[PDB]
Amino acid sequence: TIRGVLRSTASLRQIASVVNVEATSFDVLVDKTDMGSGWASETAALSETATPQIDRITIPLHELAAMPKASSAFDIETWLANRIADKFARAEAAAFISGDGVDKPTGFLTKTKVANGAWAWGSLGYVATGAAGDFAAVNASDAVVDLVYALGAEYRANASFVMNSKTAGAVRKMKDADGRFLWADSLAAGEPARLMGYPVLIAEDMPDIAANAYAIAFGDFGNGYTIAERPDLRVLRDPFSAKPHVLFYASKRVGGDVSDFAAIKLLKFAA
Amino acid sequence: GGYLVDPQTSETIRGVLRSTASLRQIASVVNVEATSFDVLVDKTDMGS
Amino acid sequence: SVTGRIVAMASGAGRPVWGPRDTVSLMRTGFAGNPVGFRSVKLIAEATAAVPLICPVLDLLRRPNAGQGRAELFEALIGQILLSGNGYLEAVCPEPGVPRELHVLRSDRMAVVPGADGWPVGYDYTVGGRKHRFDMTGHPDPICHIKSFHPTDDHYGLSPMQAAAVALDVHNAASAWSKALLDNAARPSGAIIYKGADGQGVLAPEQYERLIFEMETHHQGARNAGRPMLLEGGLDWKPMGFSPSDMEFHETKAAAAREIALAFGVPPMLIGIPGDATYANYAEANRAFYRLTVLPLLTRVSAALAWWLSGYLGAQIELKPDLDQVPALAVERDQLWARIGAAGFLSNSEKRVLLGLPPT
Amino acid sequence: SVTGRIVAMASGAGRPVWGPRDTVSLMRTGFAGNPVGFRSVKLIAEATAAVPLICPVLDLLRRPNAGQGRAELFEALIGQILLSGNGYLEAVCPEPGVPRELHVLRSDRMAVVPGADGWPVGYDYTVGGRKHRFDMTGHPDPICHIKSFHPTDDHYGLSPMQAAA
Repeated sequence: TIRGVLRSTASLRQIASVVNVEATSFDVLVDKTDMGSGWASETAALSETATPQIDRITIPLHELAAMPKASSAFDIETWLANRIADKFARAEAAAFISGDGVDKPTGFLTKTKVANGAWAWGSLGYVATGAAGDFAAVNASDAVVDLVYALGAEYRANASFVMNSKTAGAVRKMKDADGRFLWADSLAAGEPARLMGYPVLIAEDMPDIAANAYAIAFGDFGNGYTIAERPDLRVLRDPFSAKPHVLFYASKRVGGDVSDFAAIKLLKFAA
Repeated sequence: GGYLVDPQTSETIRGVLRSTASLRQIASVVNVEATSFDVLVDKTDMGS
Repeated sequence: SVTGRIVAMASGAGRPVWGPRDTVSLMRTGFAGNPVGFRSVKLIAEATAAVPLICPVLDLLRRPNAGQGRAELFEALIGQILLSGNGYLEAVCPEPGVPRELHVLRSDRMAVVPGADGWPVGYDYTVGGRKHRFDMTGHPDPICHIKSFHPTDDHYGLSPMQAAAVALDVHNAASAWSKALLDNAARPSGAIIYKGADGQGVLAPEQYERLIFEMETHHQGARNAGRPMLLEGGLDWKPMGFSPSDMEFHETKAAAAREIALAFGVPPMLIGIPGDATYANYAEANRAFYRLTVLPLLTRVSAALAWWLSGYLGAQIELKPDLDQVPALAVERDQLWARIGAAGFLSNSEKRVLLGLPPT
Repeated sequence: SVTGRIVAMASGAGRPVWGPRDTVSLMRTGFAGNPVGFRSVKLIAEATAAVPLICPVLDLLRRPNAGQGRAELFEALIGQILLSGNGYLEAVCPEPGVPRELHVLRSDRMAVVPGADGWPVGYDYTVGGRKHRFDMTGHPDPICHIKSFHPTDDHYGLSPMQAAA
């Protein structure tokens, strides 16, 4: 049996809202503001209090394609089908997190972030850690806990952290003034998988800790990020074009950006 | 509210209608499979 | 069981296992390609459909679905077992018991999933790039998976065509040898060699149309067979032959045409291939056919329908071949009725109970 | 039926369809030419005439016309079916019921007409350059057209001599 390198599988697919769509695009419809109702006066005109301005966000439903040429110990049809499904499960994971606008789903990091407390609708909110290189030196994890408690109590019913491996490394490297590992205290524990009472998703397409990078996200992505897709995978078992190489054609179409800008909060490693 | 409402389309993609009379109706067609066909006519008649 | 739990995690739980690569190509080259591989499956699949069964549930089997009768179902079912070693039957159950739909799912586009404990949890019907993921983590288990015996594989059958895959390619290419030999071959019935005064010399197109017209008119054809053919100076007629005339891979095709019939288990007498007389007079070879490769095959599938469909019922039902009023086994029925009918010592009711009669 | 109405207008309604070209040459080269093809038709056509029938109407069959007996009729009838896949029987009806004449029309000189709805309206007996145009737009339909089975053609038979050509 032919082996391959085992890549990361966690993909933000299982915590975001997966919607089977059949058309060319998926239009989510979110109001931007409140009703604005006031307490009425007993002798006043009292008319036209306000109306929420709605907004259509378009999931463009892009397509993803990989085209390998095939060029009896192991059987290529099953193996290449088990590799290209993995690559389509992994290459859309980068687009879900840091994809840009052109021909691919725009990830939640590329949505013009604004510091929380001055949060408006068109952006995502972040909280600063302190010094630019890493977590704060005096009190580590204060950035983590106020990232949790700067989101909103309705979305924190089912919210999760999104990191890569070597940011969860730097989280588990946090220790008290005796060096006793605030998260998973002993050297015998392991991954506790319940950071601050919330699950952790190790998604490798997140950036690592840098001068300004947003290496930790937290949110109810079921309301936040909408993955609209078509469930099938095209299989053109092509017997033409090149006699020498089969050149199988496999494509899945998928789209997605943020549906709710209040659900996702980011951790900026700066001041 | 303008994004909330979307138009209804027709049931079929319809086209401009063009004529069907083609002289195929009045000429004589043959069910043939070949690369050529050879009619056999008599330019003149025998001397009598 | 306990061994199975270890076996799963070796191949990979939750992921599809495909098995045979070429089973989509052996069908076109071995069942739509040669008549011997075609007739051998058609001889068996039309025999297992003809055998009656012994039990309600058979009312489903008589009319499974629209456009696919009782006899047409087992031709589709056994026709997948002989071709690819695996039989599949989807059941659609609007009702809880005895689901009123059966569908022979083709085994090219079906793949197994080993699951946790080694016994399967998923079957994946993959056409194009589109899947279905049938679920086996329940009690009714909506697909019966009939396996032919495979000693090396843990999830599929052996498909006798795979065992005859060399003898198919001999019989396909020896038959295509003689086709393209009759289509690419230049035999002449002679050659009029014209040397000339030199060692080489052409003849002018004036002389050459004279040479065609005396050959076209006076020498070729049945009606000019044997004209005495004056040859002047320079001309000469060398008659060519054709030294292998008959019999281009004639016995190696006929030996391979027997090994295909050997693998599916049909006798050479039933299918019509030539060969030495093994069986005598068709009372045996048809009786051998319904005893070595039909009724063992049919009692193995019917034992799986007796258990899969009983998972939809409350009470378990047996379902076996009739092995009675199947007219190829009449020589085993003459031989057993005349033995006990001539045994006059034991009384009348003592032999109705032996032959299978309702006693009186 | 409904498919037939569409089939007609493809070939051409009201115009004769001829079918086999060589059926006049397979007779001279395959039935007057070799003894094996000669005896094979004579072995069958003299066998179908010898078989009795079970029914009045058979009084017509026993004596169809002058100089052409009961056994001589089926030798002429089956002898056209084995040769050219088609059998023809003209009926002359001075009287309305049970017409007292039967004639095996040879299938070299007969041609069909598809007509409007695909099922035939005309049969054309063409000898020399002269035609007759029998009419099928009525109930008694004066020619029975016995077809051998032909899978590709819609109007004629297959004529086993064509398969052994």
